[PDB]
Amino acid sequence: AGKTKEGVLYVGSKTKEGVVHGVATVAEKTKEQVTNVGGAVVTGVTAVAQKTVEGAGSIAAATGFVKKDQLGKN
Amino acid sequence: AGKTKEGVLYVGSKTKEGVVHGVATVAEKTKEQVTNVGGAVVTGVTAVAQKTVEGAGSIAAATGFVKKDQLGKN
Amino acid sequence: AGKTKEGVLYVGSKTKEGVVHGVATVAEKTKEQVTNVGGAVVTGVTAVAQKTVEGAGSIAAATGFVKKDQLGKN
Amino acid sequence: AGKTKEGVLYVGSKTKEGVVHGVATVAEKTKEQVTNVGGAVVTGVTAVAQKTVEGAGSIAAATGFVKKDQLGKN
Amino acid sequence: AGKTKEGVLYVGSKTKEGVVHGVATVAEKTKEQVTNVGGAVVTGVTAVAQKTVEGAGSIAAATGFVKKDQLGKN
Amino acid sequence: AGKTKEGVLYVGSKTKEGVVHGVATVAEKTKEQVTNVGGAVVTGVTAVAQKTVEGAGSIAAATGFVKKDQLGKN
Amino acid sequence: AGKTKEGVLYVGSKTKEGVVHGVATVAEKTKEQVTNVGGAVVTGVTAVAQKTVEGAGSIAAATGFVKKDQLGKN
Amino acid sequence: AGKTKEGVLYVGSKTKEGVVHGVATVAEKTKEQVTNVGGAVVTGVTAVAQKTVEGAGSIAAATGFVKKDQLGKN
Amino acid sequence: AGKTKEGVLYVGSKTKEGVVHGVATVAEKTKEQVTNVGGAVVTGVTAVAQKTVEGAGSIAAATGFVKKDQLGKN
Amino acid sequence: AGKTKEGVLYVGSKTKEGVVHGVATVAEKTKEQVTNVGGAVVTGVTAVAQKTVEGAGSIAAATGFVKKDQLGKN
Repeated sequence: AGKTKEGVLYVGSKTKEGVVHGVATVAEKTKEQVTNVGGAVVTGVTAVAQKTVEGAGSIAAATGFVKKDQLGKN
Repeated sequence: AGKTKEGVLYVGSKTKEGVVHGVATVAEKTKEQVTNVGGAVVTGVTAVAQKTVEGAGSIAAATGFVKKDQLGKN
Repeated sequence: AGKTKEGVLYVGSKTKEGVVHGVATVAEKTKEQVTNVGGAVVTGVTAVAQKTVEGAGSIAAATGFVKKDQLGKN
Repeated sequence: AGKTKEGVLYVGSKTKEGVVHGVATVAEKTKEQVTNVGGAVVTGVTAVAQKTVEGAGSIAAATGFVKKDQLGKN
Repeated sequence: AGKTKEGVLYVGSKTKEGVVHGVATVAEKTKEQVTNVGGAVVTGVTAVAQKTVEGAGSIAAATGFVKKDQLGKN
Repeated sequence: AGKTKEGVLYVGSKTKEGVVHGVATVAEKTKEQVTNVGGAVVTGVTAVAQKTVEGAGSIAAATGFVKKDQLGKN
Repeated sequence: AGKTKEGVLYVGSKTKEGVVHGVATVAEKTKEQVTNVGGAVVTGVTAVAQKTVEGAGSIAAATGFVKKDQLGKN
Repeated sequence: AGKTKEGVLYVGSKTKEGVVHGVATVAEKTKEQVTNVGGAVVTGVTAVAQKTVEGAGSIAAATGFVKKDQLGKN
Repeated sequence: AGKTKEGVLYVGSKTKEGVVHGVATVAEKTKEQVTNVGGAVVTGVTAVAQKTVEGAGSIAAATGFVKKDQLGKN
Repeated sequence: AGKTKEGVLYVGSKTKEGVVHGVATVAEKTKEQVTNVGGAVVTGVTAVAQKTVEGAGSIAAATGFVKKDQLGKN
């Protein structure tokens, strides 16, 4: 009854809607309702995962992130 | 009754809609309702996973991310 | 009753619609409803997975990502 | 009662529609409803998977991704 | 009661429509409803899978992806 | 009045005996004289030479050298 | 009046004997004279030479050297 | 009147014997004379040479040297 | 009247014997004379040479040297 | 009238014998004379040389040296 993780890199999100506008819900009229319920949003993220190494060992890594989305004249 | 992970790299998301506008739900009228329920959204993400190595070992990696989506005049 | 993963790289998402506008749901009228329910969306993502290696070992990798989608004058 | 994966690289998504506009659902009238339910969408993604190697070993890989979809004047 | 994979590379998606506009569903009138239910969409994705190798071993690979779909004046 | 080399791999040796036991040399008597004068002796040597390459490019090579000459009981 | 080298890998040695036991040399008697005059002796040596490369590029190489000459009972 | 080298890897030695037991040299009698005059002796030496590279680039190399010459019972 | 070197790796030695037991040299009798005059002796030496690189770049290398010559019972 | 070096790694030694037991040298009798005159002797030496790099850059290297020559019972 347990979990073991080593050098594991993962991204995610757990969420349960359950009822949500249910179970004896008249509702009738609803306007533009925008809610953020769970979800995994990651951008420009770097990570490094390594196991066990014996003897001489060296790790080298380089990353770069400049700008992403650009909106023109509207 | 457990899970073991080593040098594993994965991206995902778990979500349950369940009822959602159900179970005795009249609804009647609903406007543009936009909600984010679960989902995996990753962009410009780098990662490194390695196992066990014996003796001399070296790791080298390089990544670059500049701009992505561009919107013209609307 | 368990799972074992080593140097595994996968991307996905688990989601259950369940009822969703069901189970005693009149509905009647519904406007443009856009909701994000589960899904795997990954762009510009790099990863490296290796097993166990004995003796001298070296890993080299390079990736580049510049721009992607471009929208012209509308 | 378990699963074992080593150096496995796969992309996918699991989703269940279930009822969805069913089970005592009048519906009547429905507008342009667009929802994202499960699905695997990956673009510009690179990955490397290797097994166990004995003795001297070297891995070299290079990938490049510039632009993709372009929209002209509308 | 388990599955074993080694150096396996596959892309796919599992989804169940189930009822979907069924099971006591009047429907009556439905507008242009576009929903993404399951599916495998991968473009510009590269991967490498190798088994176990004894003695000296080297792996070299190179891929390139520039532009894809282009829309002219409409 | 010059030389140009690019990605050239060669092994050799330049030596001039000139006089050597000459030019007014009585000599008379000479014992087992063993001298090493110039010569190219290379064993277990590896090298890689490449020219100019445009676009994505990858190089992979592996060599091994274990034992060579063995002398039995004398 | 010059030399240009790029990514060139060569092994050699320059030596001039000139006179050596010459030019008014009686000598008379000479015992086992062993002298090392110039010469190229390289064993278990590895090297890598590459030119100019444009765009993504990766280099991978692996070499091993264990034992060489073995003398038995004399 | 000059020399230019770039990413060049070479091993050698320059030596001039000149007279050496010459030019009015009686000598008469000479015992086992052993002298080391110039020469290139390199064993278990590794080196890496690369030119100019544009864009993402990665270099990976691994070498090993254990034992070489072995003398048995004499 | 000059020399230019960039990322150049070489091993050697310059020596001039000149006269050496010459030029009005009776000598008469000489015992086992052993002198070290110039010469290049390098063992278990590693080096790395790289040129100019633009953009992301990574270098990885690993070397090992254990024991070499072994003398048995004499 | 000058020399320019950048990221250059070399090992050597300059020595001139000149006269040495010459120029009006009777000598007559000489015992086992052992003198060290110039020469390059390097063992277990590592070095790293790199040029100019623009943007993100990482360098990783690892070396090991244990024991070398072993003398048995004499």
